[PDB]
Amino acid sequence: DEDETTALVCDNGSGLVKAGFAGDDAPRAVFPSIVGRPRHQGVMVGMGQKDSYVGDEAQSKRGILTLKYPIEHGIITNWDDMEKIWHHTFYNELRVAPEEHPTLLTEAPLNPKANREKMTQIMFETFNVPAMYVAIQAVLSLYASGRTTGIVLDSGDGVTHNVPIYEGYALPHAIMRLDLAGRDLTDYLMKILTERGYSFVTTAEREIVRDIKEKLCYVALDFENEMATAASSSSLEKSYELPDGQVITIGNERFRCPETLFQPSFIGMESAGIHETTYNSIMKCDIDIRKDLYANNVMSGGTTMYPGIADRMQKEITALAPSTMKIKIIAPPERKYSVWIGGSILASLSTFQQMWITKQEYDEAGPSIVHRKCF
Amino acid sequence: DEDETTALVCDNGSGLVKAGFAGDDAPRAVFPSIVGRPRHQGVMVGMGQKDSYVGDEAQSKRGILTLKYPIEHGIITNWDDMEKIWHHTFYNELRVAPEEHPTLLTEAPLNPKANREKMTQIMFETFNVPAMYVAIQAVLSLYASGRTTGIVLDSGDGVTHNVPIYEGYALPHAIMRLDLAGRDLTDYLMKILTERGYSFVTTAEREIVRDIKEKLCYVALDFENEMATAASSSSLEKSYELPDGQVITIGNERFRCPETLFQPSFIGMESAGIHETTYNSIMKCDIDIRKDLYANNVMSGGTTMYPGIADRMQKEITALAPSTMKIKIIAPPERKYSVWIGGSILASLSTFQQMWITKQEYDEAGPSIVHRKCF
Amino acid sequence: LMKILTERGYSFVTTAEREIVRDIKEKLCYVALDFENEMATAASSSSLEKSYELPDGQVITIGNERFRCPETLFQPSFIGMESAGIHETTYNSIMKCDIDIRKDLYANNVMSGGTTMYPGIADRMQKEITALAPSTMKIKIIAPPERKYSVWIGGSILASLSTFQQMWITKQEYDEAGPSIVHRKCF
Amino acid sequence: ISASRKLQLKTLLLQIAKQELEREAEERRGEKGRALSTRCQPLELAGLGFAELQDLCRQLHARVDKVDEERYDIEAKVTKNITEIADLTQKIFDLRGKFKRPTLRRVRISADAMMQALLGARAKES
Amino acid sequence: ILAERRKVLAIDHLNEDQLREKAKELWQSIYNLEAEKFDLQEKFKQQKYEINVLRNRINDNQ
Amino acid sequence: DDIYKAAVEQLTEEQKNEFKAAFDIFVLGAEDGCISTKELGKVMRMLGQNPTPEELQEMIDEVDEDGSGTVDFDEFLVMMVRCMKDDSKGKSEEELSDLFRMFDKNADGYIDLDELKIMLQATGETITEDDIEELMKDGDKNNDGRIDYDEFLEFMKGVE
Repeated sequence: DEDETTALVCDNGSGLVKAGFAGDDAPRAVFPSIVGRPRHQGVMVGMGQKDSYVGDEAQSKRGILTLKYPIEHGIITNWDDMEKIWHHTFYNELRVAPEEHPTLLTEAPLNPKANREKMTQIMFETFNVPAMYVAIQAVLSLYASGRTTGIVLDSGDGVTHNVPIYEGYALPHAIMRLDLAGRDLTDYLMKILTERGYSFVTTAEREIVRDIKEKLCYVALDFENEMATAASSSSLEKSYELPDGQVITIGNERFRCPETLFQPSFIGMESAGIHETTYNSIMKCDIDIRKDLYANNVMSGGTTMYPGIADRMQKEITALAPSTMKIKIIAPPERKYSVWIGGSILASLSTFQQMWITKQEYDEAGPSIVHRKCF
Repeated sequence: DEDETTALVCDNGSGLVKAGFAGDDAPRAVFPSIVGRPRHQGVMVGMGQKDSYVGDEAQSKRGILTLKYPIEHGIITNWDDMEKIWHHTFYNELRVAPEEHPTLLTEAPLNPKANREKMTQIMFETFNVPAMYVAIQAVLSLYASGRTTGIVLDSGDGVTHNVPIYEGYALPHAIMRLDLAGRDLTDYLMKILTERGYSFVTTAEREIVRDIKEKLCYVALDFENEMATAASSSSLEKSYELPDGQVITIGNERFRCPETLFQPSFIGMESAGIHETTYNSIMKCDIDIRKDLYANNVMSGGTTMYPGIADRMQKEITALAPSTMKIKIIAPPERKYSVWIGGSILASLSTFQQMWITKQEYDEAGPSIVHRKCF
Repeated sequence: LMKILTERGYSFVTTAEREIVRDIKEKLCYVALDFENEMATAASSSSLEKSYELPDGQVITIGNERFRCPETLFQPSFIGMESAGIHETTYNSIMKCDIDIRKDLYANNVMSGGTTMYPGIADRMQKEITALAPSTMKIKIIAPPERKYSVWIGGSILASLSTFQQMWITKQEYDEAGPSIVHRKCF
Repeated sequence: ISASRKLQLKTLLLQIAKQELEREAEERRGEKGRALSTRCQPLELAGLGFAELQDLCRQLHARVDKVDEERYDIEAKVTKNITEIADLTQKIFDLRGKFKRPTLRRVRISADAMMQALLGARAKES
Repeated sequence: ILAERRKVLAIDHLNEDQLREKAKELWQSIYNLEAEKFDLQEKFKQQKYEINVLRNRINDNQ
Repeated sequence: DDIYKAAVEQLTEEQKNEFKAAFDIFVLGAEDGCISTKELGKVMRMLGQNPTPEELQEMIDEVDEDGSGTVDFDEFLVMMVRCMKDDSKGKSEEELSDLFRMFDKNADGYIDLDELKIMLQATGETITEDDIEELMKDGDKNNDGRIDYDEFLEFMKGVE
């Protein structure tokens, strides 16, 4: 349907998959990384009804489905379900056949090896894609943001990777990776709202809480002052409409959940928080690197859309940083949608045509080729 | 008499049996679930007179018969009288021989198991039916109404089932079966008419009270306001002709009897009424189910024909339901018969021809097989 | 149990009936460490049914339903609940704790409250957790006779500890602060 | 438009569409048999010695294997498209359907023996 | 499954003319395989066509 | 109703005079002499069956050539050629796809007015753009200006 064998770009995370073609500005479609399955016995006959549902089908029919995510903390653990998600992504909504297009997939630099290897195998064996590449999330964010140097703090649904990059090169000894993510904030919000009389323990309830989080929650610039008021007055509560007509209001819980990014102890995690790890990613780099990383804190990934987060991340690191020097945050309206955007940019670069793995080299090496050719 | 080798449909309640063939929109005939027997000493020789009367015969000669109903509170106990009613139903009025036709029977899912086992056994062993299938009255009601989703209140003669179905799936944990039905409303009316001076105790008299209810009663949208005037003036009274030329005039009793549907305590039952059962069947389902069940409350069977019932039920549930949400009732003119129609629809669907117990599987397993094969 | 006994021909829908079923459950039910083989036989033979005397002198016998009810704790789908059941939930609570904690919790699963009095429950839970648990390790259940009464017994113990005499809210602190004080003084 | 006019119109439309599916198919099939006789060419066996005709049997089975592979790929695709045919087929049999299953109306019963036994000697209508 | 069409091979004990024979039946199986393939192509162009049809309906009748 | 009136045409008309005499009989119980809804009930108990005020009134609609709110004599011919289930081959996804391949000559999925005019001109029978376009509409319930296959089914539903 395209006038060129443009690469397909699929930003497959632990949240939603954003997909479209290289050279465009935006994904053609977005899909929950979900395969749904009925938890009930059918009663009426000739009702259609699938054994399993994919993406938005799984979410739309969720009233009686248990919903599973094949990707956890950035890694595919269930590749049969990812084959279904990709079939849907490519043939039902993008309506393209990867057999005629190179495909670009994304991951964090320390994502366990099985992820990129199984992603490579699925696209070469079930879709028979002519070429593959698995790209770095930080690289993709840097292209989207217009930078070659900076800290990419990618606090999304799966993991926070936090990798410093200078002149387009990794500074791997300074990756302050953290097992704290948007999915934990969602789990925390389900629990804290349960305490308000609105229990959220089932799949339908979990999807509702994620929707509540995305629309009602924030981190603010000053937690203690924000809570001093939110805990004292109803003036800071915000309502939300649930699908069945219930109305829930959230007070200080509205920010106490999200605050776990700065205070991980709220969910039992042992961590300094995302702002200290951002600071250390800069500090652990050489002294002649530090000045450029301080001036370029690059925000990407999920959770970047919480009110007060860009302002707060710059405040928290500038407060740890030395005086005289200027410390700055980069947090464009392209935040979180930067990995997909970077995929489009990267896939299309003329210099990247030497990075793509072809369905030639693949057959001689097998999917393990991804560890020889990508990064 | 019939031009096709189609399935037979018979909906057998504690009141009447609705029977005809699959593919029609009405039973060929309705046979009361009655076997009648003379209760007096005979005096004339050579003037015929039967030892027993079946179905319509039992009502036609009822002046000297005691009339017994084989089915109680949704199930068959007098299997012998059921076989006689069926023999008459099939061979004399439907003009069919079940040996040459598969047969569909019905029950409520929260009725005792013996019912489906004995109905299956009679058709396979005394009628030699080539196949059997015991259906869910709620399923049949949803097919007849053009729905896959809703709460079905089937208004039986015996019991009311109250079941939520979503996307063709049962949600059994939310079934609220209630021990309140047309025969209880009839008993209440016999007692209330006694208060007015008209004693109805014998079979002929009991049949009349049922007939009075069917022609004079209603529920009313607002019971208290309706009683305020019904209890104060003759302007809300109606006279019923008793079959001897005398009349009975009934006032607020006209609605106080059907009111038991909203107030079961009138007959000694511990229940908040049919709108509570409807509500809890929705409320006990997940919130992503509830929106579709609120919008699809389904009236089926008798009592659904009472003035004020569709409007009263929608008012009574919306009063318990959250605001914003739309509560709606489905109440087609195919009243008191739509479940039969659903029987016809299911029996004739291509999607259902694999659901039959054959007279092979039955002979090998025995009647307990119905529990594995039907639902 | 009220619903499955209804299927057997003994409907239970009212308050008196609910109390009867609770009494039946408490006296006749068990879970079984092996419910699959237990139901293969219990659902096939009257020899495994136990008679219960109803308040009016009528008798109900219960077969595989006897354990089918308790089984819900391991098979929550029986009541429409989206859950892995109590053995997996216990396992996940162990799993969610730090790796140097997990081993002490695997060795110390403690029964309290009610339903922990069903025959086969200590063994059912220990075996299900053992199946989910890693090898080498010993998984164990503590199931004291102070079952169901253990929260009360603990209350007696706690109220009386010398290290807990400073944990009490006085009827002074209460009035100065109001009932919201419970959030500052108790936990 | 007249009654029998539209009658012959629609019936000849549908029969024409039938026979013309069949005509495209018979040209398809001419294409088939011709291309079969080409890519599976009328054989040439003799002249080749024992060893040479051994290689010849081996390679004709190798061509068995090639057309094996070809038709196998095509049938895998045909399986996927049968899948998709049925998928969107029921999907739309719902979209334009969910009731595209017609009914059997109660007025639609046989009346032949009725007319006959009723009119007796004058049994005429049906 | 390709191998139940990549049948094992026997050529040596086949006399020159018996080679002619088995090669002939192999070519007959080839012709059958070409028939299968081409009918799959016609069925398959029908498949692709009527699935374009399907999605046309999908859009016009969503 | 041109199908029933074609049957009228395609069959002999002495059966129609027979139904005229039967309609003269259908003044019995007819306060109108005709076959209205109630009169269809009484004519059918005179005919042997008994449709419903919806079924009687819908047969009326199903015989409402003129929309006369009754089953007139001509409408009674329609009735006698109207009260059964016979239109065969149920051409649907499978069979109307076999057809649509040519209806939609395009090998695409839409009988446009050109596809339809071509198919009709191929029928051999006389063709009008009144025919082609009325059949387009019978298709074009989605109104694509071109009969989609769902339009094709709303068009050729059961028709053979």
